[PDB]
Amino acid sequence: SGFRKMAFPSGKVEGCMVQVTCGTTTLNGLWLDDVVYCPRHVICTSEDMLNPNYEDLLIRKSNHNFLVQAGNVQLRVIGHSMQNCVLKLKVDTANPKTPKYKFVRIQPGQTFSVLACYNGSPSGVYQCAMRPNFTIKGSFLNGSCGSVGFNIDYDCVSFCYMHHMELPTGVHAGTDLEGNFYGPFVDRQTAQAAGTDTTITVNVLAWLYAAVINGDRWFLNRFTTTLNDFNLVAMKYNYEPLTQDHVDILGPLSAQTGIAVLDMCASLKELLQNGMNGRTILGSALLEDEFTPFDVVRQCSGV
Amino acid sequence: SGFRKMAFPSGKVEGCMVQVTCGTTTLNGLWLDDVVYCPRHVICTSEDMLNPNYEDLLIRKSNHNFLVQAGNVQLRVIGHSMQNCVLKLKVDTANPKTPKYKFVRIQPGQTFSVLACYNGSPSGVYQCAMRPNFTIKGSFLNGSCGSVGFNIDYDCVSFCYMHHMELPTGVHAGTDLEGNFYGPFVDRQTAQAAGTDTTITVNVLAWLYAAVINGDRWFLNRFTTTLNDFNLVAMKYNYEPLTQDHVDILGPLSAQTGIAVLDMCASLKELLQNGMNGRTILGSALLEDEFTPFDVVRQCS
Ligand SMILES: Cc1ccccc1COc1cc(Cl)cc(-c2cc(-c3c[nH]c(=O)[nH]c3=O)cn(-c3cccnc3)c2=O)c1
Ligand SMILES: Cc1ccccc1COc1cc(Cl)cc(-c2cc(-c3c[nH]c(=O)[nH]c3=O)cn(-c3cccnc3)c2=O)c1
Repeated sequence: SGFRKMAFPSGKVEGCMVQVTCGTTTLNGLWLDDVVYCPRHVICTSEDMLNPNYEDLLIRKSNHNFLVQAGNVQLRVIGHSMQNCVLKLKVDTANPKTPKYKFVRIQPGQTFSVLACYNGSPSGVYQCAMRPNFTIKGSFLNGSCGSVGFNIDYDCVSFCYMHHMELPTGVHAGTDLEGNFYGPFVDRQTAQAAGTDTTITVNVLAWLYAAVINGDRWFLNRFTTTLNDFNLVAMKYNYEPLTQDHVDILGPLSAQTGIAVLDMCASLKELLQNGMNGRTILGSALLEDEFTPFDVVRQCSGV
Repeated sequence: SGFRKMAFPSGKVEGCMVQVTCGTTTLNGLWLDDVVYCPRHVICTSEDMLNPNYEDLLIRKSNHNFLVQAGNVQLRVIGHSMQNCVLKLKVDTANPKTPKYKFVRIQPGQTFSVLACYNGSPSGVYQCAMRPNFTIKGSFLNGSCGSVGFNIDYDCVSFCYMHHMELPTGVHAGTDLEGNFYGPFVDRQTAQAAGTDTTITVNVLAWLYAAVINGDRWFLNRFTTTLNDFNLVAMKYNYEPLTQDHVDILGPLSAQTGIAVLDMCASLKELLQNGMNGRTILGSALLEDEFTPFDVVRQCS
């Protein structure tokens, strides 16, 4: 029993974190085989930041402009190139701790684990969702750039996020590991705002199932609804639309539970229209939207 | 900026997790140097749970009755002893991944990370606190016994919790790594009510300081309070008493923010009285009590 915001075990990623310094800029790199990946803004000075020409900034640098430290040892940089917003530094020695891995780009509403790092050294791990507005509500300080987010499947690390910047509102923006930004953001110090965020409906449903699985079921009711009817309510409360795909995804949770997805939508509809106020769910006074259906299955099944 | 329930990176502990089986009973062990630590109730059958005599059950076992599996490898048990409610299995190979470590017994209100495991393999990691009633509010299923809680201030792992059992209320009980239970509990399937679960007041204060550090002050007010008057009020909400030790401990956060500890106590008294009125603090609609003063300074600056 119990339900907590749970991160993947981070051991396989901790072995890949290094420090990357170019001039006076220092941040984290991800060392896999003989390449270190990090944000391309490492090659910026404070003033470059305001309007960088990354082509020209990198044309001016050579391999010896980059210091890469794996804890105590120095990795000799023997090559460099940019892929989109990520710098790739070829080093002279392959990481003996490289895990089975692949680079994957996630959709908004998917969750992942963040290994927050400073000076190449892991300092904490926590669980995040890619918001519908493509930001993530992380916990990052200066020096955290290059920290990565990931999921684990069996024995394969799927890297999905690299940290690049904090927006003025205090939320965070980054890329996949091929350097493609999530969201309409640019790696430049210039005014930019995320769109208005929404609530990840399918994840709220998942968490309500987690509540039922844990014996918390005061919010169930005799009613059902239609996808079409529910989405009228959802749109009005800034909830993401619920799709037939979402219904299917929730299948195994409805099985594991005995509550049909459109039945649970009827409970969520009432929670939106009337609140809960008096009561809590799974120890929360808010409707939690950073657990996916699979998150719930894996935590409640012991995967 | 931002503020999350952050756990320590679990790699150093993952490399210590093994599976221990005795008869039909299987759980996790912690493999440090040439010893595997696990809950002694691994030697119980379903029929032994109501009134186990562990000394009698253990004397009937030989080393080869304990099957220890590290990944794909079977570790050979060459000896065994019982220390309080933990079993120590000596094995013939020391763990090459053993981190720098120590055992520490923690106090109520302290936080730690949990690496939840099944069959010696990690499921996930999350952050917990030792409740005032000496339970923890974990996320644990059958087979999770032997999972451990830890901190890693610097590069040394401090093991502070081993998971033993789930109470009928759905909260969890276990031991330090010397096998002494936290709280009055016993590794036996008998009734054992946990005390009232009160709120960790000093942690709630640290967390309000976290909110100020991160730029939010809406909940402060113009009042102060005596410590005595604060405690008289707060205990009516089942908040733990705040001691002068807690007040001293909050000194550093008080200094960074410019908010006297008893002025933040006044704000807390008013939050209990008023609730949030539709607002949130650090993304929560409830007052959060599983961040310590030490956690806040670690995460915020
Ligand atoms: C987006 C926006 C809009 C208006 C005004 C300002 C902005 C912000 O604009 C940028 C652009 C870029 Cl390209 C990078 C950054 C950035 C750099 C650094 C950094 C620099 N120098 C080091 O040596 N190490 C480092 O980590 C760190 N953080 C950071 C800080 C805290 C949490 N999370 C991340 C950055 O956000 C910021
Ligand atoms: C305390 C109390 C009071 C009144 C009624 C019941 C109770 C509970 O009484 C005990 C006593 C003991 Cl000594 C152990 C357990 C227990 C065993 C097992 C277990 C067994 N058999 C395996 O093969 N592997 C295993 O992990 C697993 N869980 C467990 C289950 C879920 C989460 N967390 C832990 C136990 O709580 C239970």
